Amino acid sequence: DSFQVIKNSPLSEWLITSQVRQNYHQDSEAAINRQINLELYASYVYLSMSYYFDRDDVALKNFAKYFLHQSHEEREHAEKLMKLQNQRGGRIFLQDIQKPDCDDWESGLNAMECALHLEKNVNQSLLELHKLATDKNDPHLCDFIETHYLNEQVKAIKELGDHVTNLRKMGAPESGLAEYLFDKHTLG
Amino acid sequence: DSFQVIKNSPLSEWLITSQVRQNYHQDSEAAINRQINLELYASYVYLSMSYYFDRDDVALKNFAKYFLHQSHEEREHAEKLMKLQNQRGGRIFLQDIQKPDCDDWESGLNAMECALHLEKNVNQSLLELHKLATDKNDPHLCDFIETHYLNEQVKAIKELGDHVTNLRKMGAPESGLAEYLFDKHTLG
Amino acid sequence: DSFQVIKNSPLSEWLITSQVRQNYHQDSEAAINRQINLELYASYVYLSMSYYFDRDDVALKNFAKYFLHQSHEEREHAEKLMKLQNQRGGRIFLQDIQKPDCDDWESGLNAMECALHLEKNVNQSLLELHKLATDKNDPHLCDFIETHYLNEQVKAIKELGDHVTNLRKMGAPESGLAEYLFDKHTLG
Amino acid sequence: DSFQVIKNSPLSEWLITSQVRQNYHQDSEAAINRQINLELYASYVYLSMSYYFDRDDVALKNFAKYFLHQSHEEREHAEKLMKLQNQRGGRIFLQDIQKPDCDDWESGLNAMECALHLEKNVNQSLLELHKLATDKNDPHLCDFIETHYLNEQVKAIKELGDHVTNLRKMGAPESGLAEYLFDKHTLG
Amino acid sequence: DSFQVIKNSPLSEWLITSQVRQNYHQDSEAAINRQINLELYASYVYLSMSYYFDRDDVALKNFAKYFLHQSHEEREHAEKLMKLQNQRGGRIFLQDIQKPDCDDWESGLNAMECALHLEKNVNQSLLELHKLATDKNDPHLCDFIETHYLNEQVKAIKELGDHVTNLRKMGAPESGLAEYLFDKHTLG
Amino acid sequence: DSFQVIKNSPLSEWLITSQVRQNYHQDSEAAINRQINLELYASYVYLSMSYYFDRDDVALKNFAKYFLHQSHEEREHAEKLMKLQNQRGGRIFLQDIQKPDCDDWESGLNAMECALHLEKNVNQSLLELHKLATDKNDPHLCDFIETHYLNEQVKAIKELGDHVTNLRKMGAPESGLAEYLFDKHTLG
Repeated sequence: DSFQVIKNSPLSEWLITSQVRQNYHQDSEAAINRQINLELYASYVYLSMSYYFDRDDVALKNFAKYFLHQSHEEREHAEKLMKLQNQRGGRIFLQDIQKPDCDDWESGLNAMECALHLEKNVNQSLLELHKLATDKNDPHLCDFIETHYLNEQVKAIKELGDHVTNLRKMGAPESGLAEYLFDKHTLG
Repeated sequence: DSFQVIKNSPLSEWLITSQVRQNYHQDSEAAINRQINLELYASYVYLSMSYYFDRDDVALKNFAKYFLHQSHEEREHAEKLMKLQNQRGGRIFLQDIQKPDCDDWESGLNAMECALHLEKNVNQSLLELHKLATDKNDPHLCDFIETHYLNEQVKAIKELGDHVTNLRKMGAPESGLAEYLFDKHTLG
Repeated sequence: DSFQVIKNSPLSEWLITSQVRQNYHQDSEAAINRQINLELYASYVYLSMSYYFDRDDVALKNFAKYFLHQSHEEREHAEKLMKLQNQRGGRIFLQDIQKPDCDDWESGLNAMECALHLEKNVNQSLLELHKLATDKNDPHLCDFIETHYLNEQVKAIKELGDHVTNLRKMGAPESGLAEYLFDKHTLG
Repeated sequence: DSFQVIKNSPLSEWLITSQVRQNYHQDSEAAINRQINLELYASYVYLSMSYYFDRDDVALKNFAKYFLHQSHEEREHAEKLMKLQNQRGGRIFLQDIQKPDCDDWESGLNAMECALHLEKNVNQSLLELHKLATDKNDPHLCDFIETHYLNEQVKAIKELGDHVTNLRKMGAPESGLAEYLFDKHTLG
Repeated sequence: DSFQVIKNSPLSEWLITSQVRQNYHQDSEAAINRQINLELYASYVYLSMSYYFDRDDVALKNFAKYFLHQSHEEREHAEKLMKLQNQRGGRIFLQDIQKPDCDDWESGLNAMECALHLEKNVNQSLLELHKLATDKNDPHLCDFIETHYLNEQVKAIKELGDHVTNLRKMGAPESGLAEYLFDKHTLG
Repeated sequence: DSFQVIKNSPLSEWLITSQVRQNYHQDSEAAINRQINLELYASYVYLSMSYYFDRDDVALKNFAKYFLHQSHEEREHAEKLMKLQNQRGGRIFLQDIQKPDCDDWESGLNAMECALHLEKNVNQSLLELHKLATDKNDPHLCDFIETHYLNEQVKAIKELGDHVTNLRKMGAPESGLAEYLFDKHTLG
């Protein structure tokens, strides 16, 4: 996975005195830059899935609309992290954004399962960022993470699990009637 | 097909100095008259399909309403072409309108496939009209065609393809439940 | 006249058990199909006259608008007859629509006189349909004809007669001022 | 005609590096300057006709108002061309504006015929500008011409033709009653 | 200057019995025609300055808007003079409109100074027209001039003088900051 | 430049029968995929500039807001191209998005100049796409490009040129007062 390769890169590759800087360690600055890159990658993956469901031989409108909304949300998350980096007096360092691993998604159920996997990966990354913050005695960063990311990740994971369960019980992926009716009643 | 017979008729059979005529070749006048005839034929075919779905042993209301709307649109297209012919100083020449080739359509899926075929034929005819216009150095006619016909044809073809795909995946034409639910949720 | 040729065709050429059919004779079914063809022919003639008055060397706007409205009305009549055919359990059979006999109409007065002639022909056809219905003891069809066609035909004929009289007394067709004044004050 | 003398002047007499210039040939710049001069000439001619119909021994108010409106429109066209010249990075070069060829117009019909002639001349000039633009592979200029000038020229020519036809059929120029009544109904 | 050449041309070159003419001398008619030509020339000069300030390497929006408004006002003045010529029973005689003397204006201050010069020239011309009117005992013409032109000229000259003074005291033309801020605060 | 490397890559690296495909050549499909990649790159560059002007030792709010708006517009352009690719029956192929070449922008004037350069590069790419479309006789694609991209590029280039000119005349980049006042009055 590209996600793993990005996440396990050393901190020394994510760095380029400010009058506002106070109690802000270099390791935290590098970790914030890495997290920015991960958020942009997630946005790109969601965009790819959305326009997959727009093809003339797939044709499920509400799936595409749902995934496009997810993409816009991921981009907002990245911009918020950049704002924090500027607030505490660090410097932003950017990198290339990788193409998504999958090119064809093959059904609604398969795409939902891939999305669940991606969300759990993002959650694990945020938990490691939090433990790094507690190791350096930085309560402002800890409070920022707790108040803006953790409960949202938990709710998103629960929603995706519910969707997967309902699609499995209805008889997908063999039954196209199931995916048609799920597109109409749950996502519409 | 009657469409092919009409479209491959020579230009000399579609002709009957105006104070407004300027840079308007005889071949273009004849081709416009032929295109008028084709649009009226398409309107007649759509009317036939619409009232097929109104029979007591078929009974799908939203299919009939959809096809009636298509018929009215084709007639509007023909009237716009007649207005252009009068604007540039040519003379309108009319011919008989042929009866449609099919008398029974047998299901919603089959009618959708026939409609897709007819739309692609109309698009091919318009492309030949455009290349004729460019061969004679007539930019006004080229701009008229580009701005009023091409993107509409592309969108109509895409919509019909989506409809055919959804009807196939649900299990039509053997499953009447599929066509009932498609009539309710997509066309209703 | 094409109208006469269409109207005097035998009933055997206008035919292709329904769960709803009751007291509905085959001769009536064939006669309804023939009447549908006649209504479509009348619509086509009115369209031709309308766009004749749009030419740059004629240029009478209100004449053209009047005739276009008549064309739309004739098409509505045809669709109502098709609906009745489906209501009583018959089957619709379509034929070619003939081109109009006249290509140039030469003045407003001449077009009004041709329209009066066409309306009287349609009225005669409807009267024969009514007597056919009474010969077979079908009161529903008789009531349909009486309530939807006869008084409308009478009012249309009276209006056209009034128009012809006024155009003659003003000095048409030699006086263009007359036709100009009729276009402004009566049809505008 | 002064129009012909202006239009057939060589491009070398219509020219005087910008940070915004891109894909903009010198020949096109000169042709735009020439077209500006032509538009201003047309405005001046319309002004002359308008105040001719204001004289005490002619006295047709609505003719004068109509021609004054045409004059204002021509001036707006010229200002739009000057704006385009500044947008693409060329330089404006101005010349003298010639007096109109006619000093007395003698009737409403004669003035309408002269106006039709002038509009057809302007249309021919715009068509030559378009072919020049296509010879140099400049799509922005082509789109500008198509979207702002061609259909307007066509509609104006059609309207003037209709006016001339109606004035001829009523008995002008010998009948003053005809011109009096035309002023009140059509132009008013 | 072209203005001087136009203004010093003899009256015999500005002439081509009306039922309304009374107490209206030929010299006054010719002088009115000459004044019409001068007003149109002033309109053309203002148009040139306006589109000079629209260039991409000058870029001062409010200067351009101000000068365009002046151009429209000059054209209104000319139309009012033509109306008077028709009211008193004279005949309008038109001539060529000369191109402006300056092609590049080089700054806001220089353009303001040129405009002040032009307005004083127009005022001198109007004063000579008034003395001509008093020499022939024509009180209506005198009252027309006094009530529609003199106070407007005085106010315009005062405004332009104020603008020039403010631009000089701020440090123009060497300081671009001065012209930027004057564009924002005084003309905006 | 990364832009040049992306734009000069061969068409064979940008490709992976549809029921809707008609008159759509493989070369055009590959060129559309390449253009999508270029639009996403431009969005990323604008995002980088925007958050550069948010730093505590730069602190110009309206510059940052302006560049963020540009970034959102570029992303909308890319999504529109993806929609077209699906409409005509091709298949989307994605690639990595490159990091921007510049990491520090050093002033408002320098950033404006870099933006002007980038916009001219995008315009050149679109012109080559148009000539490719005309070489294959595809009028729908030509009309799409003309109606959605060319005039917008021209207006954007003109605006950026005006901004650069005004910043130079005020005395930037040495005068911080100039950039402060430009941030307040022009972008605010």
